Amino acid sequence: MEVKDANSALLSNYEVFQLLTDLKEQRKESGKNKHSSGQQNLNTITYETLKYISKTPCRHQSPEIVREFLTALKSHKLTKAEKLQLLNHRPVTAVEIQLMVEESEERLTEEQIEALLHTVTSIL
Amino acid sequence: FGQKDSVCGVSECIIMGIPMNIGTGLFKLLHKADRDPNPPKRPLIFDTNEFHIPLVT
Amino acid sequence: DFESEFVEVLNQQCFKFLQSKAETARESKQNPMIQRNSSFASSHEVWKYICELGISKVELSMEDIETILNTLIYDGKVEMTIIAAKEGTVGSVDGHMKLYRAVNPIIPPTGLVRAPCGLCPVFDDCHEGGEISPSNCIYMTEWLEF
Amino acid sequence: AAYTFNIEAVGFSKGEKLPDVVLKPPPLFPDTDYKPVPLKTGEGEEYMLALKQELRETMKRMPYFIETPEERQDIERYSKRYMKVYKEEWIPDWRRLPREMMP
Amino acid sequence: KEQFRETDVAKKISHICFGMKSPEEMRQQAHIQVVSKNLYSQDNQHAPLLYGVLDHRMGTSEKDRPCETCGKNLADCLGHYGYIDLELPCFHVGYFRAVIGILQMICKTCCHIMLSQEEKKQFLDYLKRPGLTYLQKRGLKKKISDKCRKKNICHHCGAFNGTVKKCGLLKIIHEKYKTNKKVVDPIVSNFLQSFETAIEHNKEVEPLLGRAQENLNPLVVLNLFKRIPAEDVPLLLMNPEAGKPSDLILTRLLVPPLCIRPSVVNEDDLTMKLTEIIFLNDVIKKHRISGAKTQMIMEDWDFLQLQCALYINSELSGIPLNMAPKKWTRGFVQRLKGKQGRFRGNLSGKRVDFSGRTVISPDPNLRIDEVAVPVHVAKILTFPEKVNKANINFLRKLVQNGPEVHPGANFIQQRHTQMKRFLKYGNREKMAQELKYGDIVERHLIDGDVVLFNRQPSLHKLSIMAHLARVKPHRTFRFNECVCTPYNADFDGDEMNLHLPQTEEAKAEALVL
Amino acid sequence: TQAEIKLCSLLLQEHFGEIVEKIGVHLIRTGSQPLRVIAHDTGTSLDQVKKALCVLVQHNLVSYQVHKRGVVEYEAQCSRVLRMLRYPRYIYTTKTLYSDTGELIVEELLLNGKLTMSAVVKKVADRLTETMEDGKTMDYAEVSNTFVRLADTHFVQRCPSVPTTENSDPGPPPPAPTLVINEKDMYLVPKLSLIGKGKRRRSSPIPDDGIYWQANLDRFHQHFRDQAIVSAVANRMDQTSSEIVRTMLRMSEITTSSSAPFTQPLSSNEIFRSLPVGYNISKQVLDQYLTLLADDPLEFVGKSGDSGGGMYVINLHKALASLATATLESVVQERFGSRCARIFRLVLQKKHIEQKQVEDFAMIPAKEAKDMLYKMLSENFMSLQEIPKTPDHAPSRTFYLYTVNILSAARMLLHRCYKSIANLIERRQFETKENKRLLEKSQRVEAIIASMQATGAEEAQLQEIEEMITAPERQQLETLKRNVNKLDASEIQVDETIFLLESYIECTMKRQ
Amino acid sequence: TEGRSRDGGLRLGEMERDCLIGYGASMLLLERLMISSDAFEVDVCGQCGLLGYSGWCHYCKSSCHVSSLRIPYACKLLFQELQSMNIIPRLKLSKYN
Amino acid sequence: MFVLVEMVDTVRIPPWQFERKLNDSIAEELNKKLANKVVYNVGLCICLFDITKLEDAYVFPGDGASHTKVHFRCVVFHPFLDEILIGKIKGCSPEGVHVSLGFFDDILIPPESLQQPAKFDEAEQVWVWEYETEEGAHDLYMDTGEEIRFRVVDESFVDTSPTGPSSKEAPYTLVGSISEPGLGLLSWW
Ligand code: SF4
Ligand SMILES: [Mg+2]
Ligand SMILES: [Zn+2]
Ligand SMILES: [Zn+2]
Ligand SMILES: [Zn+2]
Repeated sequence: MEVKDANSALLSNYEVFQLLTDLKEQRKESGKNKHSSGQQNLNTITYETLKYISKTPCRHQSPEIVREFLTALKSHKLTKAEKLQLLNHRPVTAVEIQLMVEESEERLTEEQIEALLHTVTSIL
Repeated sequence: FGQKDSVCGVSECIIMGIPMNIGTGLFKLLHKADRDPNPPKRPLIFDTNEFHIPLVT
Repeated sequence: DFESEFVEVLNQQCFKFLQSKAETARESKQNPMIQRNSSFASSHEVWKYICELGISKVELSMEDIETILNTLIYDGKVEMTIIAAKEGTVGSVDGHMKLYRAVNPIIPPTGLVRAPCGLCPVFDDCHEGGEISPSNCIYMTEWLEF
Repeated sequence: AAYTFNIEAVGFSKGEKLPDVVLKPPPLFPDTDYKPVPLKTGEGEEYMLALKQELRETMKRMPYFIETPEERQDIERYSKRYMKVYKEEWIPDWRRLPREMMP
Repeated sequence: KEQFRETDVAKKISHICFGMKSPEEMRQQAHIQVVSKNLYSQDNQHAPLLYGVLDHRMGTSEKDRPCETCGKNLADCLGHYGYIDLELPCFHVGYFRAVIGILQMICKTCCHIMLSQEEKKQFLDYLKRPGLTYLQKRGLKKKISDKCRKKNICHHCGAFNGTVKKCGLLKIIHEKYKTNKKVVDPIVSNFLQSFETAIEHNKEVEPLLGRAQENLNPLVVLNLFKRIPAEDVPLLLMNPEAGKPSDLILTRLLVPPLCIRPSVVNEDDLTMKLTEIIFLNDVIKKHRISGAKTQMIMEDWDFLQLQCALYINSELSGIPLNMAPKKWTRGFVQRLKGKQGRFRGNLSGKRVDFSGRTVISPDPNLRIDEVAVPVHVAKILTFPEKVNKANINFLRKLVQNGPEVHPGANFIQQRHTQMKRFLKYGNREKMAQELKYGDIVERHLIDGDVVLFNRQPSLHKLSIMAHLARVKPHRTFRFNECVCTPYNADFDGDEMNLHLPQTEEAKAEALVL
Repeated sequence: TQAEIKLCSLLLQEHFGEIVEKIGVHLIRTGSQPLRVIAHDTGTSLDQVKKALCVLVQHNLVSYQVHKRGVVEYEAQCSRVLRMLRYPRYIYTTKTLYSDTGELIVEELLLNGKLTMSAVVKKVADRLTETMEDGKTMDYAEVSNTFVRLADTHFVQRCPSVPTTENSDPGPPPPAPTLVINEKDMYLVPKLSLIGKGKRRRSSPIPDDGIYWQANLDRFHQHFRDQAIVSAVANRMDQTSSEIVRTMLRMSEITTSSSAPFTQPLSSNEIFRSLPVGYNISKQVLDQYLTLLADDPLEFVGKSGDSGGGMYVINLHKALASLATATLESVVQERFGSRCARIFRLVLQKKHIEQKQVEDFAMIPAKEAKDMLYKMLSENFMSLQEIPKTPDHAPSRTFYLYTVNILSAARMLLHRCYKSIANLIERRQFETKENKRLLEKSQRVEAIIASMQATGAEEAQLQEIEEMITAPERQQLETLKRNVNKLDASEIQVDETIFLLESYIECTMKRQ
Repeated sequence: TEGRSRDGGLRLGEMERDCLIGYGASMLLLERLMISSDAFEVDVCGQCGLLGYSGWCHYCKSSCHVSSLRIPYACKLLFQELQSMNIIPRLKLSKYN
Repeated sequence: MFVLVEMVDTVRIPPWQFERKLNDSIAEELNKKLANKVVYNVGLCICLFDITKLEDAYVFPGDGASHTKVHFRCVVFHPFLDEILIGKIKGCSPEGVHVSLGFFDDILIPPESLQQPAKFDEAEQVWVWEYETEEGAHDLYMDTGEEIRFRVVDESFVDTSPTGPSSKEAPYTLVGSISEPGLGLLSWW
């Protein structure tokens, strides 16, 4: 094994939700054989990862929700990794966008922060 | 001197336990599996280039 | 050896006497050539001084202090100048005289011994990634603490 | 047990007081009796200590310091542009340098 | 939670870059520091000590006690190294002829190489061309040693460099202060009158002060070789990526693992020599405190060097008479060289199993591609036939016939289990019902298995061919007499070897080619 | 010189960067190489090789020649890379002998490598503006007056100059301009009438072109050797004798080589006249001083003359031998104790000795004498001799003579000093790397306190940084700062041992 | 082992190896002189060239370069006898394809 | 907190699986080998994403199984520095607050990064925090593990291997901070 790229692309948790949902759709038609402990590992990590994601606010989302979310969020001078966290966590108040955005009190005016809260709550 | 000796020759291939290049080792075999090279890729939804014009000037 | 527990007081006491005489000659400061001639101490006068101190019961012979003063020189603390014996109180050496003066060492202690690398006993086993590495030494961790 | 070499050729004519059998290897850092001489301080020796720190903070900002480029960085940050400092580039005297130095 | 470790990478080995280790990579290689001298503990438990030789953190050499940080066995453990810290450095008896050459090529004072800048510019450019082989480097080392041995003054420090030559077993002398009948040079005149206090308190110094020169010991040539500049190392014809000149003097010493020196041979000769090296290290470490003379220190140091030299090579020539061994021991060279060493004994041609050897006798009733194997050989020689869909019903019968009726089997191996259940015990009808796809059954040699067949002085390539075996009752290999001309067999009590290949690729290559 | 290569790697990586230290280390390690094989044997791109070679040849770190068929073979100087470590001592000695202007001149020279006179006086006049206030600007003329005083005293010299190509082979240009050093115009300053004022950094055609200046490091080494011998005499005899020795070296400054076995002789009649006027001394007491320093068995001075009354020389190689011997005995005294240093000086003075003779002379018992002898043999301070009876060279039938050779032990001590400074630099970089997160967080909070500090700095934000969680680890920041300060100070102070050893190993060599 | 009384087994000499070379039977010669004499898996680190164990090179302290490699036991014995003599074989493994 | 990692690998396809299309078998065999394991420098592989290039299927000598070199991409739990997560609490310790993140277990919060008005326990396991007006010194980090919100500020790789002669610490340790305003439990803000 060899890694050509440790960091190739960042993922929303909706892509991983859809991936594990499509993996569940074709699994468990032929059970484990007790020939190796690889199927045990795959079943446990797929199950528990999907169970963790299923209590996040990345359920009930769609591709076009993320499309229009990045579309409305494009005009706000934010980074990639901040838009990722804003898509994942669904912030509802202003105390946590102060966390998720670096130098919030210096780049973003309070009215811009309120418009950002409205932009987040309006789409998701 | 640190003179590096190849194991391309026949006798040291017999010593080191690797199959030699003469005889039935001159070529390589391939399995003709029902395969599909370059299959279609799963689409990235979040990280494309059109939604992520960079921040710095 | 004569005794190792006994020479440790004579090697200090002769140095105290020589440093006292150099101190008096330096505070004289009248004529520096005369000051330098008064800086030389007699080989016989120091024997007469130490035997008058009288710390040992066994009598300190002059030929024994003739080698006790060698340990004063070989610690790098006094010199020795041999002149002819034109004038002398006793004349213990036939036609010649031995003189001793208290000196200071030439330089301060060098910069190598200020770093703990200069005093390492496993110096030839220290490398960048091994067990004994400068990134995890004990001698520096003691040395960088206080 | 007996040895290939004769012990008598080494020594031990009495045959006793052999060197003891060590159980545990000695520690990595033996305790030394002596310590380093403490350092020299003064109004002249302290100025070199500050000037040497000024040399690092100056020569890292001079154009002669060829920067290594950033590689495979994970995310871009707004705290990243505080780090990045643009710097004017010096020009070599091409008359003193040979011809193959030209780009 | 669990780290991703997998190694089935299937790279093949390509080429073997020889070299040498510094003393401070031996510490990075080895696991324990061997300091103790007794092999086993004192009591009846017969267990080895914790930091000596025969410690089982250096692998194992017996079936009983596993390698002592895992629970896996003799048949899988590579063995592991330990290092001995020598108290005083010693010459390596293999590299000593190269230590002499490096000392003859460099200045013994400033540690540069004694050449003009122009000759260095010549030879460094000659070292740049591609296709530089080992014959060419062997010639070039002599051509540079010639131009180094024709100089007597250094072109860099100006000091004098006399001849360096071997003055016996593991000693190097350097004639710095040679004299002549001419006007005496200052540099030898000061050294001749520098002996004042030695002349004062001894008499025999005064005749012998003409024969006094510079003695190079490992304490000094290890100091010199650390100061050779790395520019001047390729002119010593060493690749600085595969070795350094400081590495030819050993001051730390690896010990081989237990699988290289078997404890029941009692102990191997290398274990005894390593025990004696540890003992001489303790002797010198005690005599550096107890105030022995320089005669005893230098004698013990010589012993330390003679023990390392006999450890590597036990056939030295100039051994002094009060220090020779009593018995003959295998050093590493004597277990490499010879008729029964590693190369000629084990690498070139090695013994194989699944073979037989019987007297031949003629039988024309066979076809020309058949050999008649006796029953008492075909019950022993087995072929591992993997169970698949085509032959499950055949191998059930060959398991039920057991190990004594002829068309039968001797073993059975489960799928992902490497243990072979020997097929005499157990109700064999239960083992015949428990065959899954992928089990390996070592059936007997049956009619139609390809077997190789060989008459022993093998002149041309038809001294070994492959026949299709058939089993027959009597006790001789019986082939058709039309095949006597390739083997040059003659049926007068001649024996011919049998070889049964154990792999389907080996069967097919034997049968076709 | 593996220790030298490691130390040069650390110094180039600190003061120039990574993709230049690769080129510097390769040029030190293999030697004379043309340009394409610096590229191929390292593996980097060619443009980086070009930029690295130009930034090395700017600071006079690599040289270059012309060979057969028109190739340019570069070559690095290991000694010039090693002298990058002594830069704060150079900047301190030019601040000692001169003003702050002469400090900043040598600073701009050692930082830029090669500058013209106009550029360096412009930069000095610019950088002195922060040191002043209240409308007063620094002008070029008083900077130039110090620059010519440096050039007269030969601390600063001119770089080797280009040849006039209209006089030297007019036609096609060679691949390399073949610089030649002219002995004539080293210290001939170019005259300047252009004067001006330094900008205060508000953020809102050259007459001496090609004439570049470099710091002459050999003159600094000569001055350092002078201070070493002066402090040696000042610690041995007296202050007045030391001032006489300082005056003799000052008169020996401009008139002799930096590498000469004996300097120019001096008549005492001009030794008397050259003394600064603060001393109340006569001719006869000066004669006494000179003839009593000639009485010294350390022999810093020699007679070497009779005409003109008092004729006196000062010794160079014997003085450096005395200083190197003092360093070599100081390290033994501090490493093993006084009772072993006694044995070392004993085996030094009596040139050859045996064990019974040491035990008799030294007043040191058995099992403590031989212990220290063998500890000094295991550290390459003290050689054996082994005068042989038979040619068998057996240990049972010979005599072992202890011997201290000063040259090999001084080379060994230099090799230990290089690796010592390399280890200190390793420890400093390791501490900075393991604490760089707290370091950058401190950089952030000092950037917060730094911004709007002059205008509108409320006292509440001073508490908000103290309320911030950097305050538990300000203990760790103080520990890191005092550790880095102590390691940098020791890295400075080992150079005093390095120079005193390197001068002796330099002066015992002939180069024939 | 050696003879009949030890139940020893026969010998592929230096001449039958030549005869098997002459047919071009590569895998038969491999099987005879490795698999049915002494088979052994080593793990060779690809960066330092030294041998390791269980997918772990003790020298470099890493697991990101080692490779599984079938080898005769006589060859491993040769390599460890040479490393004890301070003649280091550094096995530079290339690749297939 | 999930990334794609482009990796190459050799996948040994055993010969009883030749009746099935190769792309499904490569995906099955790579999921049997990379799932729930920590790759040393990229993180924790969840499952395969896709196969992007599938080279030729060699057959090596001595084995009938077809090996092939596969270019693929895989989703990996590797949260970048300064990133906000939410997860349950497993338990408290003298070393800190052991935070579970569903599938992943070793997220440790040091005491130096807890909230500053209280940093110490009364020789009790559960870590506390003190506010003056309400819930003075009796607020607590319950072992039932209500969801907290933290911020990862450090990650560490150890190469967990059997050190010593042969033939349990976590290879992916992740250290976060909680001391910023707004973090902690979700019940507090
Ligand atoms: S790095 Fe550590 S062990 Fe090595 S010399 Fe320095 S203090 Fe001693
Ligand atoms: Mg016959
Ligand atoms: Zn082991
Ligand atoms: Zn020379
Ligand atoms: Zn390795």
